[PDB]
Amino acid sequence: FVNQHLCGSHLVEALYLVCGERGFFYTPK
Amino acid sequence: GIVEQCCTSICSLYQLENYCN
Repeated sequence: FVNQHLCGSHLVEALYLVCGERGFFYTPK
Repeated sequence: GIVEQCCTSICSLYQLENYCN
């Protein structure tokens, strides 16, 4: 699921799955 | 940044992990 176009909520969801308990930052520029 | 460049190009795990805390 990581090796593809990840737009909008798709990216947030991949960050969420990848980062697990670390969490992540989502910064659209 | 990733938000733009992982949507216009395909993403990778290298890139995603760079945005984990």
